Amino acid sequence: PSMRPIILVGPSLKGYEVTDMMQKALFDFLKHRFDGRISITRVTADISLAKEVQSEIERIFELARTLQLVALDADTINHPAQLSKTSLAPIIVYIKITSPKVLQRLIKSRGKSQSKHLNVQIAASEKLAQCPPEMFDIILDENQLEDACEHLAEYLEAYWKAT
Amino acid sequence: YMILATIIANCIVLALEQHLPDGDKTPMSERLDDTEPYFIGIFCFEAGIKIIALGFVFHKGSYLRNGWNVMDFVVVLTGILATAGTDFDLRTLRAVRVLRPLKLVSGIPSLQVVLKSIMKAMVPLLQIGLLLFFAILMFAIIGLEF
Amino acid sequence: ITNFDNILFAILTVFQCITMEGWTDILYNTNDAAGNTWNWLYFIPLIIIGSFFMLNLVLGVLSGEFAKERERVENRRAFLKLRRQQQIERELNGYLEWIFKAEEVMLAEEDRNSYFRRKEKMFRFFIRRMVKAQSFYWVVLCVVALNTLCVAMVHYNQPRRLTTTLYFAEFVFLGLFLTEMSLKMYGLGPRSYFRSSFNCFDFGVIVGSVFEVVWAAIKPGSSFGISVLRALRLLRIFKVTKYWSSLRNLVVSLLNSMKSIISLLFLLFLFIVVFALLGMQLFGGQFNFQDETPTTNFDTFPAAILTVFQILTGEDWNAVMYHGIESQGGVSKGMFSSFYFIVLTLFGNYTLLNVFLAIAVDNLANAQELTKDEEEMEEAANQKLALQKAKEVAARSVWEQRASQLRLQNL
Amino acid sequence: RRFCHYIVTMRYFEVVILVVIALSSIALAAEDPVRTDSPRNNALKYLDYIFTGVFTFEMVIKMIDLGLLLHPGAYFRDLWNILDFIVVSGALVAFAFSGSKGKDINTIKSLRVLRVLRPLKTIKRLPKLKAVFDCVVNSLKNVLNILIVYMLFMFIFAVIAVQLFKGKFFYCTDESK
Amino acid sequence: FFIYAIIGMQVFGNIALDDDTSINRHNNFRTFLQALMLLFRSATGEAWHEIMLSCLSNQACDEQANATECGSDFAYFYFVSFIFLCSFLMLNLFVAVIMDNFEYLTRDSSILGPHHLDEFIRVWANDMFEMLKHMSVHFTSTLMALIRTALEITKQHQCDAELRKEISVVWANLPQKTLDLLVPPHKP
Amino acid sequence: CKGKGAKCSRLMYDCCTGSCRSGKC
Amino acid sequence: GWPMVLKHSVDATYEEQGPSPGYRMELSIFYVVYFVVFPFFFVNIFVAL
Ligand SMILES: CC(C)CCC[C@@H](C)[C@H]1CC[C@H]2[C@@H]3CC=C4C[C@@H](OC(=O)CCC(=O)O)CC[C@]4(C)[C@H]3CC[C@]12C
Ligand SMILES: CC(C)CCC[C@@H](C)[C@H]1CC[C@H]2[C@@H]3CC=C4C[C@@H](OC(=O)CCC(=O)O)CC[C@]4(C)[C@H]3CC[C@]12C
Ligand SMILES: CCCCCCCCCCCCCCCC
Ligand SMILES: CCCCCCCCCCCCCCCC
Ligand SMILES: CCCCCCCCCCCCCCCC
Ligand SMILES: CCCCCCCCCCCCCCCC
Ligand SMILES: CCCCCCCCCCCCCCCC
Ligand SMILES: CCCCCCCCCCCCCCCC
Ligand SMILES: CCCCCCCCCCCCCCCC
Ligand SMILES: CCCCCCCCCCCCCCCC
Ligand SMILES: CCCCCCCCCCCCCCCC
Ligand SMILES: [Ca+2]
Repeated sequence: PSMRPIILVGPSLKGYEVTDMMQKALFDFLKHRFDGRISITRVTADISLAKEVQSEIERIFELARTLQLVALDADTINHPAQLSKTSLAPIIVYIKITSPKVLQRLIKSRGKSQSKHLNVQIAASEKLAQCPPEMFDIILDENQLEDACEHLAEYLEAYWKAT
Repeated sequence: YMILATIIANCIVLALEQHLPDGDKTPMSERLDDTEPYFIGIFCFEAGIKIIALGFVFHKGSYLRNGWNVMDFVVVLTGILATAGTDFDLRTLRAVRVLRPLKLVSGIPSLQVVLKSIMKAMVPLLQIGLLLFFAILMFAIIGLEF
Repeated sequence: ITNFDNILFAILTVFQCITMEGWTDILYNTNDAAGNTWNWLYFIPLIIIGSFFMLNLVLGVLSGEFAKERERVENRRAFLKLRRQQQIERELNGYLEWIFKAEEVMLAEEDRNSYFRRKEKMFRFFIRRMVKAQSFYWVVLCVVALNTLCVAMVHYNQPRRLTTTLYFAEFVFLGLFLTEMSLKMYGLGPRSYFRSSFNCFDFGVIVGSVFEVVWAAIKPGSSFGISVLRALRLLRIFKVTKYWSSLRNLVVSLLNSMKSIISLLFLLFLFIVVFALLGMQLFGGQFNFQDETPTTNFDTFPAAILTVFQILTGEDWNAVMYHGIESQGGVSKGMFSSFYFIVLTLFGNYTLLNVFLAIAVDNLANAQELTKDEEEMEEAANQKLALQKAKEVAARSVWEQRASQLRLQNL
Repeated sequence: RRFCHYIVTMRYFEVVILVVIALSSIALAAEDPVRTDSPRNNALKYLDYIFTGVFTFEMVIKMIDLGLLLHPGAYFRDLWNILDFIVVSGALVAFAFSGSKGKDINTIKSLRVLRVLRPLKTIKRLPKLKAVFDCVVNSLKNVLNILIVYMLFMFIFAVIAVQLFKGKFFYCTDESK
Repeated sequence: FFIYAIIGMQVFGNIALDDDTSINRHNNFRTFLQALMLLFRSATGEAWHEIMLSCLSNQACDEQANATECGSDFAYFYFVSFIFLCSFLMLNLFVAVIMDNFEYLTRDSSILGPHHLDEFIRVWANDMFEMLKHMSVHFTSTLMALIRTALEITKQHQCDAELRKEISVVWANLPQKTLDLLVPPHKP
Repeated sequence: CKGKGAKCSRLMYDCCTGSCRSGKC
Repeated sequence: GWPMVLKHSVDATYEEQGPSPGYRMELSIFYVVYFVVFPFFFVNIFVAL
């Protein structure tokens, strides 16, 4: 695409309340911060199969044609390696939970349905942590919403200046 | 836990005693002195259990090889000796009955840990004790002179 | 008893001067017996070299021992765990802030399109921003300071208009604080309200205030003095200063080691009990020779324990020693009962200092390394964050220095 | 004349002022409180007149050199200068009111007590004593955040003590009424 | 002590010496030495509150004192302020003397220090073997070498460079060869 | 409560307006 | 002079009433709790700090 689409890898597998809400908070900060400069869309199709799936690829290029910032809410993308072999060349921003047990307490905090599944979430966090820093275009190991939002917004301002 | 219960009951019985000037006695004092053999029997019972289950000195781990169990043995032995029918036993063998609150420490290991934490910082204070006694002695000699 | 007629009597009087208890009674006695021109040379050097220089020596040795204990492998491990959990608590607070903002915006976008539950949750979330704003905090502080002002004008013979005014003001302030507690419950939940140590204390003080109001309704005279504890909420003023970190960490260390502070104050109680029982054994029912029994007698157990406590505080321990010497005979033959008080004021004025200085040094230091480590990790994280974000766009006290050196040596 | 006032402040004036302060402190130690009409008190009153004159002279020297309060780095910019004003002005005001008229009594004793700040000049005139004072003040600032907590806790305890014992500490001379 | 003694003399000097009060013939403010003794008595906390009450307003004045009304309610501030000022200054003195020796109060037996150097001086009475059997360019060089063994700051040349840097840092007060003498002794 | 100058005992503390010093209030 | 204040505190009966010796010995805990806090703990906080 003209500019790399914004896909965020969450601390744990997507579709779970912890990652869902944290990623959604970042999404909504972006939609307020870059209003008139950014585009946020849902991507339900499995774009890790890229090389219905092909139709969403051309759509991703289409929203990126007009030099508007494009944000993909890809539900199936839970690891940067899923987008290494695609032609999308996305921007990878990693919401990093620096220590595991705070993430454990986070998950146990979300009601009692989220508490049912945990091992998948820790293994997701560890698997995403094993990844090299270079793969993650922007790292978010912060704990404050203002800090992480300002970091990502500053990086996107620099990237827009690049475009 | 029942030993700790009897120790606490014994502390309450000791705190319930009241002394009167010239041989007078509160009516409750007779009851609090008739409740003594129960505590003596229970303490001697645990002493017997810990002496037959463990050794005495020979195993190098035993009753009399633990400093805290030596205090328990002294307390129970003097309690036994407090009914010997002699004339001079009352003034002293009933004055070692005051160490039974310390059986709480002797039974609760965390209290022993905290007590060691207290008393290990007071070992370097013995040199201050020697200095204090030397100063006290020198000033006492000067006061004798003057 | 206070004479230099012998080396034992001289040692007893000198030791009683060392404890600075009635050391001027003896000085005045030697000012009447002899001239007063030279007697200060015996006693003021005595006080300086026995009670001020030796107390300095004791404090120095104890502080050195506490410093050496602090930088030891097991205590170092315990402090490392404490700092780890404080770090994780801060991280969890930040992440829960992320999730709360997200849940708020999700609720907003769901409502812009179960209605009763949605409205209830939206009202709860509005309260939750309300109970965390920097305006509710100042309103609560102003209410507390008005409640502190009311209890501070309660004097004797206050105007009969003031008594009823403060009665109705107590009821009004209780209503306001129940309102605040309920609002914080609703916005935060019992699971998260009691996470804060101050909130648990306030809840306890609200319960105590309600209990005291009910009790005063039952008995219109009694006053437990528990509603005054709402003045400790004025400590929240430190939240808007730079002193918040050190005091919060001091309270955190106190709470963490409270299982070792309760156990410490129980050994003091056990030793006070042992000395009270021994005092009843030795001087029980024998302080009646003066033709009246003193207030500090050893007859009953409350009286014995109060006498032992007063000797521990070191006030008029020499007077109790004189009375206990005369109770057992006199200066002629009862002077070997002065070892009870000597032992109780040596092993009671130095174990009190040992225990309470251990508590104070340990917890104050733990606070110091906690706040210093959190400041240093804040700045280190900021600088690492700078040098990583810019990557992708293209003195100390002698105690702290010695503690670092001790940590190096023990490593 | 300001160069003259400057050189007067540097012609070994500090040691002379220190000697004056020390001698005046000794004079304060020598006064007799119980016998206000003693001849020794009269001699020390004349000595205090001399010392007040010396301090007023130093005071006006510093007036001319530093300037009262206008610019930075001048007089009244250091609290020691205000303390010097307090000492000198109190002595002069007491001297003016010491007309031996008998109209007022309680004021003259307070203005004489105002002299005791005289030794506190040396704490600035000696740099090492000033360093020790600054260390003490730094300690007081270090424990100031715990002094406020201490005073608050003692305030709750004092209010509880009032509520417990307000109006109850009364007694008769006889223990039966 | 001096300032408070003078204040006590001026304000509280003419109170009448009654033996049933706490302003005795032993404990008066009537002279500098007596006022200073009273201050030292209150510094040690010896019934200072009774003195304060004996110094309050409306006390009997002395027979040879011109003023009929003697004593003032300033005694509250006087005695309270003296008590905590003296306590604070004395505690500051205590802490200053404590931290002036904190490397000795926290001293650990294993790590070598001034005691080691005093022991080596006593060694003067070969003997190095016996001393090391009793232990935790003639003698000063051996002192420097044994201090090197005590704590580590080829590796020998790097330590020599460290010692030369230290010598440059702490070059003595116009010494011809004193630190350079140590360097010639630090060569081995 | 013993008046001023009354014979008292130190440990009694019944020495209203003062303290028992040298056996006298 | 803290034990004399303790004696006056316990003996205190009611507002505008004279003392009754021995009355209200439960109010010895106010002074025990006060000593545990200020003379013992807070003063040691100052010393340690
Ligand atoms: C205001 C909050 C933050 C605490 C700060 C405490 C003090 C600044 C204020 C609070 C109310 C004031 C008190 C209100 C009423 C009394 C009783 C009053 O005594 C009398 O009036 C004589 C008796 C009578 O006839 O009424 C003397 C002032 C005093 C102590 C005041 C002293 C100063 C006080 C304690
Ligand atoms: C080196 C520094 C610390 C100075 C030492 C402290 C001085 C400020 C103090 C210490 C004792 C004081 C003296 C205490 C007794 C008096 C008696 C007074 O004269 C008398 O002897 C009274 C009888 C009479 O003259 O009628 C003269 C001042 C003087 C010597 C004081 C002068 C100031 C002194 C020396
Ligand atoms: C270390 C303190 C010891 C205190 C004991 C003092 C005992 C002195 C009394 C025995 C000497 C005979 C006195 C008979 C005449 C007064
Ligand atoms: C002749 C008068 C009788 C009383 C004399 C007492 C004077 C005391 C002598 C000095 C001792 C000072 C203590 C030693 C350490 C400074
Ligand atoms: C850390 C010190 C703890 C000391 C606890 C005991 C002190 C004395 C308590 C006195 C209680 C008197 C109650 C009277 C009941 C009739
Ligand atoms: C911690 C040990 C304290 C032991 C105290 C010993 C006191 C014994 C009494 C002194 C002799 C009294 C003689 C007359 C008895 C009626
Ligand atoms: C940095 C300048 C500070 C200004 C002066 C401070 C003086 C502090 C004096 C404290 C004690 C004086 C005596 C108090 C008399 C009641
Ligand atoms: C007859 C005496 C009436 C009361 C006179 C003094 C009142 C209290 C003065 C307190 C001064 C405090 C501040 C001065 C030092 C900073
Ligand atoms: C008997 C009339 C009431 C007392 C009048 C004067 C008040 C006392 C002066 C206030 C001094 C406060 C002391 C604070 C010390 C830090
Ligand atoms: C302006 C000063 C306010 C007071 C601050 C500290 C006072 C309390 C210090 C008490 C220390 C006494 C020595 C150590 C006793 C264990
Ligand atoms: C019979 C009712 C009164 C019971 C004894 C006094 C109870 C109050 C003790 C202290 C309460 C305040 C604690 C403050 C701790 C920071
Ligand atoms: Ca005393």
